[PDB]
Amino acid sequence: SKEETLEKLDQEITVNLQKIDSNLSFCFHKITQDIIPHVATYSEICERIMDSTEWLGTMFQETGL
Amino acid sequence: GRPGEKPIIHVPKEVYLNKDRLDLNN
Amino acid sequence: MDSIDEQIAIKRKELQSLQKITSLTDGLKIQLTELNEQIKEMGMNADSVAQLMNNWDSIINNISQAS
Amino acid sequence: MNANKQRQYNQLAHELRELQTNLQETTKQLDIMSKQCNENLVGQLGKVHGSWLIGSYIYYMEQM
Amino acid sequence: MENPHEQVQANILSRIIGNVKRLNESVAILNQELVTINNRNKNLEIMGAICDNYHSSVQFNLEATNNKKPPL
Repeated sequence: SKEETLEKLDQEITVNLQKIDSNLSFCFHKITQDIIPHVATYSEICERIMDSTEWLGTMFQETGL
Repeated sequence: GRPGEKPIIHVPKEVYLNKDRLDLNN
Repeated sequence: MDSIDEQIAIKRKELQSLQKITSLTDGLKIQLTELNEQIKEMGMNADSVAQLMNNWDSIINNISQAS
Repeated sequence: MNANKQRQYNQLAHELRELQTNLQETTKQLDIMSKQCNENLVGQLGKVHGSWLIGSYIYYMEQM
Repeated sequence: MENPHEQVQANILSRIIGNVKRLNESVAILNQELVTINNRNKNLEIMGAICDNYHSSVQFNLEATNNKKPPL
């Protein structure tokens, strides 16, 4: 059993490393495929808000900067 | 980045005119 | 080869380190998912604000047409 | 232990440090952009503009 | 001769290093996008500040004189 412990711990390290790899890949997929497009949509929405408020911008900037 | 038109409410003079004058002719 | 107890102790410490790494990475996953959900909520709020602000150009178009 | 394992763990530490720095930065950026969202977009712009619009709506519907 | 676990663990460690590198790249691009969007959005603080100031101005102008209309 004294030798078998080393093999058992080796197997534990292997499975743990596989778990870490899976978790990191899940994080990468989550970021790239969800957060970035959401930020892009937020940017487009902010641009639409900016577009709707251009005439206010002209009204104020023309006379008061 | 181009600035907006100083008169905000632009009268669609041209499109209305080009067809309404022909309508008046007709 | 190196005293068995030394090898086994080194492997236990690698075990416990990797166990914290595993639990922590699960925490990182759930944290990223919740952050994505929060960004979704904030983007939806921005969408609602944009929809409300969309009436202004409609008003401008109505005035221009009635002109 | 194996030299390749040594170098792999050693440069893993550096990459994780750099990732931690990037996470600090994105926390800062997200805090700022959130702030802009709740206070300026909704708290200031949306609140006042919706107040004007809905007050106008109730007034001109009272015009019935 | 060498324990095969050592070789397989070296391989998976290489994979994990590559994945962490990809994560770093993605997070860097995310930070760039956030910086750009905040810099472009900076005008909205101006717009909201002036709109809030005008709203407060009209509110106290209706307070000051007795011209504040009754609540519909």
